[PDB]
Amino acid sequence: YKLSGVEVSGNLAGHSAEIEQLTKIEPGELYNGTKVTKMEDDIKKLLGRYGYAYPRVQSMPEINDADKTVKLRVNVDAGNRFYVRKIRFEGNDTSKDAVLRREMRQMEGAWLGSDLVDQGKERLNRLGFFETVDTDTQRVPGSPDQVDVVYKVKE
Repeated sequence: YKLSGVEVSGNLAGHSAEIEQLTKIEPGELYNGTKVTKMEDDIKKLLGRYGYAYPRVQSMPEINDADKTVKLRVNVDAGNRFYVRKIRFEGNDTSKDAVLRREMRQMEGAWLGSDLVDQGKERLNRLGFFETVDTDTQRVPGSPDQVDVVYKVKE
């Protein structure tokens, strides 16, 4: 099966132009399910950079029996945009909060940027103080548009 095209629809939160480029297909490209999954993940990652922490993406192939071609229908729902209430470090028993906090690129009170959160993780990992560093972007009970960013570390 060949790909005839990719049609994106839904709530793209103003990022249609970038998303269209992420779903660009080459002339004569064949349908491949794992390429579809990668594309969906690329879209979710992009939306995360802008504070859409829980986007939904669903793809649906439309098969053309006569031409043996597939048209890919991609539905995107960016969902809610979240800002950060607190950045929390859990597991730092020896390393003082201030040492971890100066490595942060995400600001408290600002829109979530999943890339900023990831940069903080990489910076903490680079220090060599921790065996493991994981991040959890958690919803805040009672506050619909807030997340906490929790860095879970093991010393």
